[PDB]
Amino acid sequence: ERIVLVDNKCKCARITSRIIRSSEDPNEDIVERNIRIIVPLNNRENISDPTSPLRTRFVYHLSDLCKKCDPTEVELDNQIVTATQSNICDETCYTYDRNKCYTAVVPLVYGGETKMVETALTPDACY
Amino acid sequence: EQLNLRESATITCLVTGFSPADVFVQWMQRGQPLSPEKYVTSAPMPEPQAPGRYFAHSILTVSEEEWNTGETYTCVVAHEALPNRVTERTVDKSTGKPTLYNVSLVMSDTAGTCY
Amino acid sequence: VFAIPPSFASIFLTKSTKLTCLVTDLTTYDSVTISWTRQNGEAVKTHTNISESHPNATFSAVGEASICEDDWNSGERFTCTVTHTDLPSPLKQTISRPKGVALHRPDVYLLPPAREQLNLRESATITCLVTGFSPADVFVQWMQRGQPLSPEKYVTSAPMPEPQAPGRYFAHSILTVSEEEWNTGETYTCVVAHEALPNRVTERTVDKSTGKPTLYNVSLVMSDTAGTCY
Ligand SMILES: *[C@@H]1O[C@H](CO)[C@@H](O[C@@H]2O[C@H](CO)[C@@H](O)[C@H](O)[C@H]2NC(C)=O)[C@H](O)[C@H]1NC(C)=O
Ligand SMILES: *[C@@H]1O[C@H](CO)[C@@H](O)[C@H](O)[C@H]1NC(C)=O
Ligand SMILES: *[C@@H]1O[C@H](CO)[C@@H](O)[C@H](O)[C@H]1NC(C)=O
Ligand SMILES: [Ca+2]
Repeated sequence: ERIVLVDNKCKCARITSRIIRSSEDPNEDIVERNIRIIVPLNNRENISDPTSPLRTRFVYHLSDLCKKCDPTEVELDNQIVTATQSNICDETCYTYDRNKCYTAVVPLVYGGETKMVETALTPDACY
Repeated sequence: EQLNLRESATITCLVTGFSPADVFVQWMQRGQPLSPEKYVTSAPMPEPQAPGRYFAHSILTVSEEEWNTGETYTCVVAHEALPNRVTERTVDKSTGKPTLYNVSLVMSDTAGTCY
Repeated sequence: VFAIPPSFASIFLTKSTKLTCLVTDLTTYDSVTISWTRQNGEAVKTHTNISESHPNATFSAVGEASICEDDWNSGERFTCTVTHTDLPSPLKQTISRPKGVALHRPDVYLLPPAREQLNLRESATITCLVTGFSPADVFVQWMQRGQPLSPEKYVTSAPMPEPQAPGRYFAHSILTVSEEEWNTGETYTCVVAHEALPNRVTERTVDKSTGKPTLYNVSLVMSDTAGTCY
């Protein structure tokens, strides 16, 4: 019954909310907020630049995680219109994302060719 | 204070800050338009501190057993100055204001990619 | 004549396969002629580059054969037919791509220098540990802060067989840097070039703060958790 409130896979924060059916009276059922945050100890400040310095300060604006800036459809009586779900928006990416593969380009020299070949910063992501 | 009476729950849609006077507010539950006898929306009156911006209410009177089971009541509000012309705020008990945050900042060395 | 096959570094970075047959310890002999051949009667392209005479009473020569890539992975027994009258043997040395090796990707781990070396304050040593590649041809290249390093500041070892997996070979690339260079950040990146790799290139980095650090300066800021979340 852990409804998935956000499943942000770029800052690794997962927020899930549930109503714990704790007592018989329907009021003191605690609204429980499960923030699960994975802090990458060795990821750099810019994940796509592997030569970037080590990320030490990990700031997580939880309102920025919980924004829903995908417009949804609503069904009126005569119309279907796209509906904004938030007033917040109008990305640090502490961690890599599993679905997204990140590539960096390195200068590779053999005889001064400097053939700039892209690496795979996350292997087993686009293989 | 209202849910302790266990009789009715009044959800308030606070549409405020709109300077054109006319506004349309409709409530939906689970994507179906709620009946207009369920909710009552006020006439727009000017916001006090703002010069000409208006505010409006919409009070949806639902029974307490609906709100305590965690039913999403969505406030669909239509205005000219909105970019997509309609904003949908949804509220329910599970989002709400929490009464027990349990956080787990798992500081793992080998995180790398999220899983 | 030494039998040197062009590795994958040539066919990837140079985009050309130069089949070299370099003569070694050749006492000086006038009119050195080098040609290039296949196992069969077809002849691949002869040499075009010649070298000057070595000052130590010796002669230097390098053959070449600008063959295509797809017939370099053909696997036929290509022989460098050196035309010599001083030695009646043609010295037809055989170099080809072996088809029998089954590909395995090399994984690079970047071991930071030990504290027993950094306390000595002479010079740090980062080693790139390339383990488990079967084609035995890795080109480990070294950079610094995104800028490539000189080829003489690092020595890549010859590939040796792995202890456990017999069909996989491993290499050790070692870079020696000054001690104050390591303590001032300056992230060293080890890049490899190999056949079984997906994009043919894998990069790993270390610095003072990444490789086996003595401090974790993590400053979490969970701002605005009591504020708005749907
Ligand atoms: C994070 O790193 C990436 C890769 O180095 C940066 O992307 C490059 O940025 C430079 C300069 O802005 C551009 O010239 C390149 O075209 C970019 N390449 C790619 C593939 O995007 C990126 O700018 C860095 N971001 C931050 C915030 O430092
Ligand atoms: C919050 O508490 C529940 C127990 O109800 C537990 O299962 C869950 O793991 C906790 N959340 C986190 C992020 O650890
Ligand atoms: C640790 O992080 C804080 C964050 O602002 C920074 O000010 C400080 O210099 C850092 N210290 C070290 C030793 O990295
Ligand atoms: Ca994807």
